Amino acid sequence: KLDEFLMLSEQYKSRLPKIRKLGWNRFKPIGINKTMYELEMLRSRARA
Amino acid sequence: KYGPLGITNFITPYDLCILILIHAHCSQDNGISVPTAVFLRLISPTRPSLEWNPLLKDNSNLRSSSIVPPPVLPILDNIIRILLDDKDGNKIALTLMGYLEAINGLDSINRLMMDLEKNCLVNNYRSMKMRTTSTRRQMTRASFLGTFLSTCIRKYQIGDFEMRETIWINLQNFKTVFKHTPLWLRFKDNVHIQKVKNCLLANDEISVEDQQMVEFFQHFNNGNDADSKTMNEENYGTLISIQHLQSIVNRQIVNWLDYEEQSGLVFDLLDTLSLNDATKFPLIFILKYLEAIKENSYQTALDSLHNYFDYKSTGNSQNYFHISLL
Amino acid sequence: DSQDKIIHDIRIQLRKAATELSRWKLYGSSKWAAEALAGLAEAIPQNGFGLSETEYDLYLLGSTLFDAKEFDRCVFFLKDVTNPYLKFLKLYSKFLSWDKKSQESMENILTTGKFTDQSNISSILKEINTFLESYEIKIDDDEADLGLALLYYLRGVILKQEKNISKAMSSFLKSLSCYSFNWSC
Amino acid sequence: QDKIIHDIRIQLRKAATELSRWKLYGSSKWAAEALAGLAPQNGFGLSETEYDLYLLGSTLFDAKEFDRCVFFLKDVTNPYLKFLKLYSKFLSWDKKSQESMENILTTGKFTESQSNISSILKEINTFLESYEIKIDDDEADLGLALLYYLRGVILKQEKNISKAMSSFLKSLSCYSFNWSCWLELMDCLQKVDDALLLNNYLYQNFQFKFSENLGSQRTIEFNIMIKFFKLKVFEELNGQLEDYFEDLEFLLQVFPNFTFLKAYNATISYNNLDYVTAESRFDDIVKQDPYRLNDLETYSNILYVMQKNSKLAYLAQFVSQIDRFRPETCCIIANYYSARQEHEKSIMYFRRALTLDKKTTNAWTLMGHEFVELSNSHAAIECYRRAVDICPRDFKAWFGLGQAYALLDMHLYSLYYFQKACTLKPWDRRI
Amino acid sequence: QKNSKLAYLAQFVSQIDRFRPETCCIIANYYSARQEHEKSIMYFRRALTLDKKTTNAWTLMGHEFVELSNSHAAIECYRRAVDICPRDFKAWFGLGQAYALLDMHLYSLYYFQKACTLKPWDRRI
Amino acid sequence: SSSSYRDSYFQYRHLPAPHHILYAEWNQDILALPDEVANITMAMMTSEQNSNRYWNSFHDEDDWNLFNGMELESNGVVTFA
Amino acid sequence: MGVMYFKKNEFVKAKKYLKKALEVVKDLDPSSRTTISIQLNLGHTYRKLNENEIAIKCFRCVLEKNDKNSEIHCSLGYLYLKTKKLQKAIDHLHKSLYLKPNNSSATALLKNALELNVTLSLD
Amino acid sequence: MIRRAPTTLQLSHDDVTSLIDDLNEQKLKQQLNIE
Repeated sequence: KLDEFLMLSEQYKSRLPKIRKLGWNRFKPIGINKTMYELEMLRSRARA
Repeated sequence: KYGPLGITNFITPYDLCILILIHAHCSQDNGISVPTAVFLRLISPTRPSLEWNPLLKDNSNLRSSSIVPPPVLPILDNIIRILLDDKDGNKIALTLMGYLEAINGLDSINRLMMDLEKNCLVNNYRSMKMRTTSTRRQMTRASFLGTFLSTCIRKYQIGDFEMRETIWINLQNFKTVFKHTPLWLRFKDNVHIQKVKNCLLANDEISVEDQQMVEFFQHFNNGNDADSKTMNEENYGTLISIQHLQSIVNRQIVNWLDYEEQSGLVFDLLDTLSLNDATKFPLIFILKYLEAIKENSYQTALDSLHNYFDYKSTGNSQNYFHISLL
Repeated sequence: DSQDKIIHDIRIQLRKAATELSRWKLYGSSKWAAEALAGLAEAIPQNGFGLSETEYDLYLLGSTLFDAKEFDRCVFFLKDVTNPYLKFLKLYSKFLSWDKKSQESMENILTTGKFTDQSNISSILKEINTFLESYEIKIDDDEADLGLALLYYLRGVILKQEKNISKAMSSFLKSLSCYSFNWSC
Repeated sequence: QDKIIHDIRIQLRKAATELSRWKLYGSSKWAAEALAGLAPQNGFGLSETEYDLYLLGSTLFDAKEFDRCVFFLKDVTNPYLKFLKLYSKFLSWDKKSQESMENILTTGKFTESQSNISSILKEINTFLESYEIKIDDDEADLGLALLYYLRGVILKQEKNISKAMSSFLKSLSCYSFNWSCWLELMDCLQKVDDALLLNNYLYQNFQFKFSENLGSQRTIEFNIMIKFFKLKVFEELNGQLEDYFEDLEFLLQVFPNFTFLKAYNATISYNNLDYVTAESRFDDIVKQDPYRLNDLETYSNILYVMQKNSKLAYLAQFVSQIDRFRPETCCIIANYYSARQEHEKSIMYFRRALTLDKKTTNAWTLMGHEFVELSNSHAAIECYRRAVDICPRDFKAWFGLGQAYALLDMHLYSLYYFQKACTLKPWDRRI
Repeated sequence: QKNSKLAYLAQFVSQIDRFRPETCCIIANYYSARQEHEKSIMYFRRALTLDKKTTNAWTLMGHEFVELSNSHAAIECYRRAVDICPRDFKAWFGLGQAYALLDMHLYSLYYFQKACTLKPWDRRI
Repeated sequence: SSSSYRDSYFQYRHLPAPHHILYAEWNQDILALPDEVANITMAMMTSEQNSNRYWNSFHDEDDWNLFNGMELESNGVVTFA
Repeated sequence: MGVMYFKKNEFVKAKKYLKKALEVVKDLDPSSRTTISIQLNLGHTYRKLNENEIAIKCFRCVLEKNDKNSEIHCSLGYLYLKTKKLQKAIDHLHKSLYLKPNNSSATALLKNALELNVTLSLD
Repeated sequence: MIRRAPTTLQLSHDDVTSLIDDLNEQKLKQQLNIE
């Protein structure tokens, strides 16, 4: 039997980072042709 | 103590009552330690899952080797009668009485949630011994109360502001129900309530300006009845989780099959379900089925029996058709 | 001959039926009334209300705050009015405030009803009974206005939602007897 | 006062009823509410064969069946019954007119275009050109003003602000005492030097149609809401004030216990950053009209700076108790979550409130700030941009882009955004 | 039958508005004819939420589970329909079949018997 | 301020139920176009042949025979099979 | 024929024939890709002829006829950049980049506008 | 019979780059006069 509380708890855990993860990938500002997903990629390579 | 019954996946007014007691026990400022028997009667019904097949198995594991007290209904009248019995139980009962009077708002409710998670609850015992500078008792996650409080905290961060508004509306409804009771009159004045209430109300940061209109927001919302009350949706009188409801009915059917119970109270609340909880809680149908056999009703029993096997089979992913026919 | 005379009777009445019902901000019958007149077979405005200029000012405040979805605010300003025409508007604002609130409260709830098959609603019912006794007609009289007939409609519908059948039916008959052509009734 | 206040009562009774009659909820609500603060004339040009269509049109609009109204009034030659169809036809388009990029943030789902209003504007132009009596001379009446007003707002949709002003002022000349008309005129400024130029136009070039209006109202300076026009313009942007204090006092003597004035008067204190006096002015309004919810988000905004979380939580409880789905309610609740450092959830309630109006007060900007604390720095800058497009007069919207681009390596874009906000509010020391 | 016409109606009706109880039942029918069940099942639940009085969508939602080879989910969908109003011949018949498709022939006999009383004058039942 | 006094756009009171905004995603749903998308359900180049056959069914026998393998080149010279 | 004479860099007969075309079609074709195209081409010919004055007005009337177009905005920004009105062209550039994603030439023009704004010190 | 979109041309890359270069000329020479 599927626990309605437990399943809906996982749903909240899934949707919560989704708001923070909004800006990744597709979003592109004006004046910058590269998205912030690879801003942290090159930033990771910067120190390493 | 009667009222409309509804299944809630949120903080029931009953859940905070345990939260009130655990706060007093851990704070150790008042030197009041709640007896272990009190906790085992309150938290244990909330513990998840017991399961019970209709027939083909009778009390295979449901029977407790040691006789247990009946689970407690979610009315402030019934909870106090547990604590009140002791000669010094008035001290324990008043501690819950003062706290429920101290919490006059939703922000105050949030104050209790924040206090427990930051300081009281502790991830593991390895950090327990390094927290010897704590003036309050600390609890491990794996403990009996620790696993309970973790679910309650998880059950608090899960909903939106709509969830917390329903929390405070029902508790005041839950609280004011006890006010119109003979037991409250015996505790109209107890001087110790003011002492314990003022212990937590301190550091309010304002006593001259905000409190005149702080009262106004509550009083206007509350039913002063001076004018027509602000119109709001009908609100349930009692909120119970699935697990707590499971423990009461399982105890009732076992007790019926062969510390005093309340048959009248349990039966009336179970009759006011909104027809969606019955789908989420199929065992309500069979509770009629056992009752139907008692008066030897043929047609009534069959509809309930068929009903119980329509809802149970779908929820359980395993095939249960081979069990329904026999 | 006589059919044409009937035709001549219906448009004027349906002009009246759609006028007050839309003027009193209930759309269950107002929408149907204009629909009926539109499909009627081919063959100066009419208006009247016994309102004083002092209280008629509250009507504009009451009427415009109604369709602006601020039902609760309308009740507060229209609390002290005594005219039966306005008294309906306050309680209708009061009733729909609960109906709209109840819809918001339950959206995850698909099944509606009680398994065995109030106090806030019972609050609305008392003003109806209290006001009805105080007013100096109390139906069963030739001089019975539309507003009092319209008041009985709210009393009937508020009785039905409490599952007090066999009393709302009588109230509905009294309302229809004083004023027919009310589809929502 | 004397007969001046009495003459206002009669004409305001008009503007309360015909505006409510021809389905202008916003304008009529202010006027009707103004009767209560202030200390059945019926008439229209319609025929019996055409009068049924108005009842047919009005009651379907109230039942919110928007699209059916257009079909049932397909061929109407009445001067102003045509307005209700095109007004309904306009909103029927608007509800499905959501820009793709704004919609992504508006919902988070992350998944014929505009030619309709092009036809609507042409339809209005053809009707007025072929209509019997134009706006010139003492002709025209109340209905013709609505057509020009409907024409003006459509022009603003295509960013035709220059012609939008001419249309709106033309409409106000024919019929005054219409509040919804002046609100659209506010968004047409987006500048400071034009306000005095428009002020010069009202004082010299502009003239009223005395035929429709009552006595002592054709004159610009005896008019009471021209003061309301002056109050609104000098609070959105200060600039240089002309007779602002003197005219404010006269309007305060009239209209006793008028909640909108007190809210505007109190809002002035917040714009002056006098927080202690602002709360006292806000508090008196709450006692007088507990069920008034408009501009209560400003009350939440002031409490946010003082961080009186205990009072704010009760404020959120009181507002949400009586209504749970108005834009200011979700905005106040969302503002509450900022106080609890739960910036990640405050987005959801700002998201809900934004969908309610999608043209709000500075709620787009408050949406943007919560992303900054999350370090997205890319949703916020796009979110900040939408506030610029809707209201280019918002200081916080321009400042948000400049502050965010300051964190970004490219500081070149920050100069332009800061320069525009510099002109808007030169008085700020920080900018 | 005539899917081209239904596809025309579904596109046309959805263009007016998607908030009426009906507009969410027309499209689901169009989506059911195309053997796209995981999507058609969605609109029936949607069509009922706007107005809970439309109990006719309960039986259709139950049917749309049977074609998905999901008998467990179907049983509840039919069972709610009779609990809204016991005098539903459609709900009883749809619930009786779901057991008849499985081997539980006698267990479905009661449901068929109940449906008999609703419309006795039918050859099919 | 002034928020609800302007009425120049779709507002929260223009739709009948204010709580319909909770869902607010059904507007952004692309309804399946009438004919050829029905071919993707079976699959879960072929769809275009299916639509071609469907529109090809409206021929007479002799007319279909003539067009059975018919190919038309760009300069207008015609090949008959 | 006008686009033909614009391609050969004659810039005179193209303008003459295009003006003849518009004066033929003054009354009719108010919208629908004919008046917009002809007026945009005449403005484009004027920009090439350095007669920017009539070009600003013609591009402005095309813009008020139809707002959603990246090319018209980019060309208007180019026209303003020919003169010194950077405050009124950068907004057009930003809106043009808002309408269409890449607009590489528009990006270059906007960047140069930033260096211009940086260099200048207007009050 | 249907007409497609008539041929229209926009600012090329060569001319816009030439204008960019010119803009750099008159943004390079004037500060020499200032200095």
